[PDB]
Amino acid sequence: ILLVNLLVAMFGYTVGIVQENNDQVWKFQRYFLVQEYCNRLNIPFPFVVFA
Amino acid sequence: RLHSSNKSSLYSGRVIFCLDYIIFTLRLIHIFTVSRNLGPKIIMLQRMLID
Repeated sequence: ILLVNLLVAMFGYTVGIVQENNDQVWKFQRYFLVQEYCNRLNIPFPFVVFA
Repeated sequence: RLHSSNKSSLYSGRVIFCLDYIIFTLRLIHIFTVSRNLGPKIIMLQRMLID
């Protein structure tokens, strides 16, 4: 009871912190997947081994 | 514990050592208050006693 509902409170507060930043952190992380999928001359994946 | 040839005194000595082990192990919390990250949360833990 005590030690689990402490963890519930700490999760609730951390979500309360990082949410107004979390849209920024998501669209900052978006850079990395866009750069790993636009850098390579990519064909479909199964066939990639042929290239 | 030193009262040998008496099973009741020896067993009661071992029960006393077990409860004392509870105390010695719970002291480790207050040992580890010095971290940058464990520290504030151990401090936050002891503000919960009225709830």
